[PDB]
Amino acid sequence: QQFFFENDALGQSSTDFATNFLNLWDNNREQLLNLYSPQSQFSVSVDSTSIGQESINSIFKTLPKTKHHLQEQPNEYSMETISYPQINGFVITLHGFFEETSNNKLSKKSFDRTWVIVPMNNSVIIASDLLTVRAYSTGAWKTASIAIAQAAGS
Amino acid sequence: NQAQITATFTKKILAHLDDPDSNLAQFVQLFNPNCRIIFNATPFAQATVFLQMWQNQVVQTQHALTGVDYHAIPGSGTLICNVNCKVRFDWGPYFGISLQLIIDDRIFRNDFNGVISGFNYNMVYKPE
Ligand SMILES: [Hg+2]
Repeated sequence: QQFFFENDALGQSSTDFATNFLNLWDNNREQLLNLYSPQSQFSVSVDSTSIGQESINSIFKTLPKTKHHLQEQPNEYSMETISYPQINGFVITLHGFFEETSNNKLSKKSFDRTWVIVPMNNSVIIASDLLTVRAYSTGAWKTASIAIAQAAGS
Repeated sequence: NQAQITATFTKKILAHLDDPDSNLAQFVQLFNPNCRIIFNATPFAQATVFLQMWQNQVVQTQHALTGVDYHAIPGSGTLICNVNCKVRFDWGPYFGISLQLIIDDRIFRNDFNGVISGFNYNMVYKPE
């Protein structure tokens, strides 16, 4: 329920969500499976520059350990949230970078992850999780404002 | 199978954003009468207003697919695409664009009239 999702006009829920998700994604991905259902779907890809808690868990354990800096370096990420009327849910997309660890070294990497969420049980179920990892680069969205660049449509 | 159908339509869409001919009307026909569109952080309730802004304000563009994922969500009766492109404007350097789209199944059954209900278009990166 720490993933309780309200659709506040302030975009705070979208931020809590992304924060709590990544945190666990960085320290305890296993705990994220609760948010996935038998019919949930996950996919990753890499830019020229999996279904059900199990399969999804599988590759989750595969994917390299990481470290995001959403709360410390907010400005380094942008976010849009749109309603998904058809499933009485929402789509949250987060653009930014994280620190990637196979040559045992730490490299920066940009990405765009899109979570399709359907609020429920004072929480949410992730219907779709589309991750696109790409060559690190500075977000073409930054401003003097030290904070996530938000946008919401509905 | 279904794979292709999508990636192609994805392109069709990109094709339109690239076509300068203010003759556009059938493009707007890809969006139904109830939307959700964001462009570079800017919302638009009507694909009309948006496309108007585009043809009227945006410059000549050149889009190139470089990643296209998607999930068809069960019961929803639609699917969602996680697209990636680069773009040029006059032709200059390449910019990075991230694009999510919510589209209707119907397309898989060749139906193209107003199937775009989700349009999240955002530039993620630019020249070095
Ligand atoms: Hg619309």
